[PDB]
Amino acid sequence: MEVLYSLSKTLKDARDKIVEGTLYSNVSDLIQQFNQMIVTMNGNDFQTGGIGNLPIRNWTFDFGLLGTTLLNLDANYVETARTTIEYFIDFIDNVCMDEMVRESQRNGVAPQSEALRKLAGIKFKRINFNNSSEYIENWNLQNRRQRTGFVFHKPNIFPYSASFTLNRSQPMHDNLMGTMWLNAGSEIQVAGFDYSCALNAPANIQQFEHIVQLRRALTTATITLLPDAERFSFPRVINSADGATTWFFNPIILRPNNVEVEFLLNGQIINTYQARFGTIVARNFDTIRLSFQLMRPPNMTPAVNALFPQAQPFQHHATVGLTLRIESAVCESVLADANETLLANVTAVRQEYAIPVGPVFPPGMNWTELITNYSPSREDNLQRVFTVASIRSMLIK
Amino acid sequence: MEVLYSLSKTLKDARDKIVEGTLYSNVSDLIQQFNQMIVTMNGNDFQTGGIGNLPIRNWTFDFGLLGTTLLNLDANYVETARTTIEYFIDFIDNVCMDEMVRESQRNGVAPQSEALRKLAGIKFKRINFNNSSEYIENWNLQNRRQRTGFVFHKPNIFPYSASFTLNRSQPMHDNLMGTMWLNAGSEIQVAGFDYSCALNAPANIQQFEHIVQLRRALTTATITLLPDAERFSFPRVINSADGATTWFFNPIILRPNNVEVEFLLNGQIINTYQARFGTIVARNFDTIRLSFQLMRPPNMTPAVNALFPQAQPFQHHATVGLTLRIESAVCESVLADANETLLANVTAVRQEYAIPVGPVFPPGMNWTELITNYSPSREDNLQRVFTVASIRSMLIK
Amino acid sequence: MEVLYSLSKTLKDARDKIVEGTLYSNVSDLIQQFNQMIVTMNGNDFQTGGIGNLPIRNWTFDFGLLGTTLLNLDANYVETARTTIEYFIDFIDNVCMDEMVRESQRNGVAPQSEALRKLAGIKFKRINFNNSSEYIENWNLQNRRQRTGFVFHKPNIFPYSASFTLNRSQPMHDNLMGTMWLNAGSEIQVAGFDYSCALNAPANIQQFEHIVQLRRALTTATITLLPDAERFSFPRVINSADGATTWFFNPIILRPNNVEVEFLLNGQIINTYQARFGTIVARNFDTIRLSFQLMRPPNMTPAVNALFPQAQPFQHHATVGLTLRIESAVCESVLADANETLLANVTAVRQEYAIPVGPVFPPGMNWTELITNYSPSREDNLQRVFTVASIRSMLIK
Amino acid sequence: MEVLYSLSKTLKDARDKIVEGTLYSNVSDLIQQFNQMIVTMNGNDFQTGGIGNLPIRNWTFDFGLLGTTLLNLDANYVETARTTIEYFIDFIDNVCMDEMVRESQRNGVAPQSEALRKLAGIKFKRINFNNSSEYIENWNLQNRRQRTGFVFHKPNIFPYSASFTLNRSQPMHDNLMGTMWLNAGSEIQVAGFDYSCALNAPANIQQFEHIVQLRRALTTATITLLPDAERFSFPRVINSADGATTWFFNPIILRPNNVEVEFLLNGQIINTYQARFGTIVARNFDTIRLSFQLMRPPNMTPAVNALFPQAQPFQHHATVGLTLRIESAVCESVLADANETLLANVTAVRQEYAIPVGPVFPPGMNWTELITNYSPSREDNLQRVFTVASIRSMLIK
Repeated sequence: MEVLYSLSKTLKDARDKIVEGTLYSNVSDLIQQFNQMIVTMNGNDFQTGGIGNLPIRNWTFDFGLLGTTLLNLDANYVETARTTIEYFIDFIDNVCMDEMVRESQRNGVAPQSEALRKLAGIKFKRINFNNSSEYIENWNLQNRRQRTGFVFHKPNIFPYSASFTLNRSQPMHDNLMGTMWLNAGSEIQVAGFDYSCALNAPANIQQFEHIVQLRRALTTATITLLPDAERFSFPRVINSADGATTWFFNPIILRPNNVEVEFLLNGQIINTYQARFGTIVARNFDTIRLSFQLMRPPNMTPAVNALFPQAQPFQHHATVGLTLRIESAVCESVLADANETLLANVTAVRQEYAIPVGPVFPPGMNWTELITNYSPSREDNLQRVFTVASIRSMLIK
Repeated sequence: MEVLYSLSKTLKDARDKIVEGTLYSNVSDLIQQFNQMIVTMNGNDFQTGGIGNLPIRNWTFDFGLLGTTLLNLDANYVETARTTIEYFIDFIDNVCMDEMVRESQRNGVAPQSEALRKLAGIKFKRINFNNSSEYIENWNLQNRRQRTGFVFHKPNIFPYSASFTLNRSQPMHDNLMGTMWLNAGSEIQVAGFDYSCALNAPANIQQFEHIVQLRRALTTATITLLPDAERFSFPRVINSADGATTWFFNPIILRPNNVEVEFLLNGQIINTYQARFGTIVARNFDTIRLSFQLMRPPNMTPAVNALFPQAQPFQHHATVGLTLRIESAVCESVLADANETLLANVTAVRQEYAIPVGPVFPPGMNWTELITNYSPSREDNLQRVFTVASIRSMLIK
Repeated sequence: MEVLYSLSKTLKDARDKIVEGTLYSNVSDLIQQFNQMIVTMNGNDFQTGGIGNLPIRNWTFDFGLLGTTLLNLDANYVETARTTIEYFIDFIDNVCMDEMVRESQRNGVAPQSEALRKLAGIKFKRINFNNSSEYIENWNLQNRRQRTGFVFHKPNIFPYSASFTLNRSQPMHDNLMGTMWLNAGSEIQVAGFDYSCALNAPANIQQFEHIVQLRRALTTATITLLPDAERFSFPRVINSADGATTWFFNPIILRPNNVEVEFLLNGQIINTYQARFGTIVARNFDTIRLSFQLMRPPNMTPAVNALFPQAQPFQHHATVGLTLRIESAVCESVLADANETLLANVTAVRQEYAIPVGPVFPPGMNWTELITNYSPSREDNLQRVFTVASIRSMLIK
Repeated sequence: MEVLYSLSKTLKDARDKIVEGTLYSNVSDLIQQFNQMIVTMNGNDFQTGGIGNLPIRNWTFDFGLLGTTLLNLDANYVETARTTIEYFIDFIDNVCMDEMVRESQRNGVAPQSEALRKLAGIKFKRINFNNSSEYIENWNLQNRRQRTGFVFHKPNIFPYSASFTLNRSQPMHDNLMGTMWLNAGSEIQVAGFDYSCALNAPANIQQFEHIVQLRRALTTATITLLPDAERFSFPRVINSADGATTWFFNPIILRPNNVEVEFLLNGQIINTYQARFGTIVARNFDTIRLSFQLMRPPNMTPAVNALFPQAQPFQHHATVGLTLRIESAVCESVLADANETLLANVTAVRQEYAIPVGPVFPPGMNWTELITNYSPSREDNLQRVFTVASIRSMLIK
């Protein structure tokens, strides 16, 4: 796979640097690398594809070495180089597409795609050019056990889940208390609601707590934290716990008082933030514990007093919400992002050719289902296909 | 254009690599490139500016070469290189601004700005260093017809439009039905509202459809689809279609049921997702068809039963929402972004010097018009100007 | 594929110049070219077919060269020649069919068909003869991007569309204003109609508009504009707008007064012809904006007076008409035309061998839906297959 | 003119035959032609434009010659040739646009546009390559006065004219008899009509005759003649000849019995065809006499009898029609077609730059007024501008 990255990198650098009129000093080393690749690939045959609709293509390599007698590149040199490079780029695209569709429950990190296995053999090692990109760098760092890491803008760490838990309810659904939440991508919204606005509760303060259990621990995560969860602050009618009926929800947004956001690693408090909204930072964490409160306002003007009676009807339902966005972070494992398109490329490749559902990845590579159960073999296969997709996206956009 | 990018690249590399104390091994190739640039541009006169308020500046080049017998660079070397580099940097900045401010109805891709047009000659072909940047690489891959691509974060593809259609209405505006939608940049938010909560609809389901056609195909796009469109989930007062009288809106957010999202290319259905929210992928799509349904809930708690009567008033109006953010994508033609600053650079350079409204681009380069009408001439000019803006932004920030 | 065109050209020339009794000075150059072709192709085994019902074929070349020490050609020379040319024509025909059947969504300009993708290699650049034909020269220009153009006799730029709009209507469909149109191939036929003969219209003048939006802008188009669109100028019964009922239409034609035709190019009024008929010229345009008027006759013979009453019955329905035939045009991209058989050739090759549906083209190469949605990928695939079809038609008819 | 055509021809052949990898035997003669053109154009300062909105450009030539010993062309050779070819193509395009916009009452064939007049000298005679195209060959044959001929597909010889004559009439316009005709493009639709259905005519036969006089004699013209003119066979209301009143027209279509079409040159009856339809041939003619007859049905079923009464009112009016297309022809002078973009090119070139209205051509070059008055001087200027446009179409489309 290092060899595949090196082929992609030297093809990109050749299509970049080898231009009409550039000095030979600018591309002497690149020509050395290109000649190395050409000789090491010459007299060889590869077979790509044969899964799904992805067609069988046979590659045979026999090319001429780029010259060295030229003091300054001219149209002959450029044309010969590009006639070679088009062929090589199509080969690399096909190899990456072939590898992205294969899938192994056992030994995921090892290379599928017998063509790519032959590339991984012991006479193509001399094509290893440089492993500069983040994905290949982490690939090497993981193959020789070391501290990996990927910087993610807005990771999809959270499996999609919009739901609610009712700590107090009745079949009439007139007097409810609980927490609604939505975890999605990099966003958390929670809304603890009480229909009685903390009357029978002790001290007229109702406690609310929400736990979000990351499947992988993040690092140095810049996290925006704001009050007043938007999505749970307008009236709704929501199906019951089992769909039997539907209950009406009519929020009146109080302010969440003495909020406390804790970032936990294996149960140890790694960070805590007490009533400090706006940007904050989580050093290293795999669980988020948001503990907020609904305090009945002791002093109340006539309007809010009328909003909150003490009899049964409760025509307005008090609500306190929090919003929490992981703006950026650094994850040891590989995840989807908003900055990158690796998941898009992998799933598009799998959908182009109607690849049959393999063992480990869920159908259609549904990211929610993939991240809810993120077992080690699944993670290994995801890393392999993502790094291959990066190598492809180096050239095929 | 390629020569202009090469000049910018070598100047950036001269500003970076050529610093005091550096080994000559680290700067040998760049010094040879710099010497050739000096030699080829010596004894040549350029004249930039001369439109709007951009001052007419004459450039004449008479600069000495750089040494080779050193082992480690010192102050003398750096000082002479600095004096030359500042002059070339200013010259390149002014050439880029001159090329950005200009348009052309016919032959957009070909250069304007007689300085750059002179640069395009055979005499300067020896400057081409390496066309590494994404914009210049796509410039070459399109200048000779090949498959290009620009990767975008939150590509503001949709022109701004907030509007609504009413499939049932009457001047008292008491019993309406229809859709509202806001398309803005990268986000669609569509809300289908029925004032009767689908009382008399077949099977008590009201169907809503929203077709949005992009002006360019987006390849391998990652999208975030969620329910409960925020902006149409609170009470409003909205104009009539004719603007005569205003009508009240008072949403209760039902969920959308059997929601389908169809990503279509050239009419054919490329992808379709069936009640599956969260992160999704679209291989290709010239248009998006969001279809959903407002189903009257069969089992109604007394509260919601009170909300939805069979009488005429309908004091509360049922709604079902959808929101859809193109978190990232890849496009064959340039667009503005939330990550890049190319549009900002171009518009700022136009506004600084008060360039009169030209043939093709709208006044002020307002992206809404510029993407609403995206003729091939406008596309070609936008690509040229954006490539020049990237070339400038290499050196100037 | 310029090499493919060169093979086809040199085989056609060999068949059309190597004739018995002809001086060797007429075919010295072509014998040189043919020997170059033979030497280049010797030993190179090609493979063709393997899609749909197209048979798999293997092509092998070991051919001797033609004589050069002959003063004047004779029977034996021509017979050995034509033995070679028959085989070469067969190989070229198979390659062309294999390249027409195939199709590629991404990077559709590049060759499909492993035979042609091998011809694209470096060994075969010595076969390039010349690029004389319009299609091959436009192909070369676009590949090295320049302004190009195909000249078409009576293009079928318009997709078939016969329909109508009703500006005034009733459920009974007794008193209708509106427009009726048929766009088909090169002919627009638009007819406005008023059942009241502009009774209550302002000053007895009823305006009529018709926008038609060409998918690709045409250049230097010759147009024939006449009045009295014939197809909407006799009795009919037409389905309703939705399609429930039917309505009767009994046209008596008035003469269309102060007619105007505006040829626009992205909101750019390129040309305006007012009160002109017969041949006209639209130098460059993307939309045709037809306008005409129904003027009630100020004076009336009592026959006409009996036709047009003031009361409701309206037995006879006044109409105005316009026919607009695009005789010839120049289009930047390719289009089917009534002169050459490129589209017919491609569709014949597809149907003869039952090629399954591809990614980009519609089923059956249906021109109507191929031109309603004519995205760049579809356009370049169409250009590839059209150029290949021209290459084939040079030899096989 | 011969020189300018040779410039265009050799540039086209240089853009075609000089391609990468083509043998030198394929392009030797063309290379010598190119060298001759370069040598005899070097050091000449041409000037172009200065009328209307044409920019006043100045061209100066000092270009290098092309190699001679290389046995097979290569990329850099093509690159230098293309750098020269771009400039020369631009020069020719500008010169042809300059020449197409000039006129002269006296000596319209001699060159205007002083650049072309300079090219007409004795220095530039060595350029003359070969006069092969139709227009240049006719230009030579018609300068050194010989018989020439342009082949035209659908020649628009006829000026647009839609009108009628009334051999019987009244102040009502209630019992008429006469003819109507549309002569447009290459189409003659002539429809005789009689409101009495030839009731009282001698033997119930009404003889209709129509003489169409061409502005120039056509040769070997294929003509499609069909009965029942489709353009006048439906209801109408037609403003009177005076414009005072209107008159209703309600056709019922008889076929024309014993139709006879005579094609006349200089009075004599060159061709005559009686009761024949379909394709017919006029070897040489200048006028078309169409003579048909409306014969009352001797036997008549009750419905058609009810249509045709002996009384006055005549609710339905009998008509007999003819349609005559000139599918193809050969003409001595130049004309527009549906197969050539020469008129389109000239009119477009004048419109793009707003040439001042000249002495000889009509305003805007509308073909109807250009052909209706077609004096020899106007014909000569038309031939000159058309051949220049033909020269320009060899490079620019």
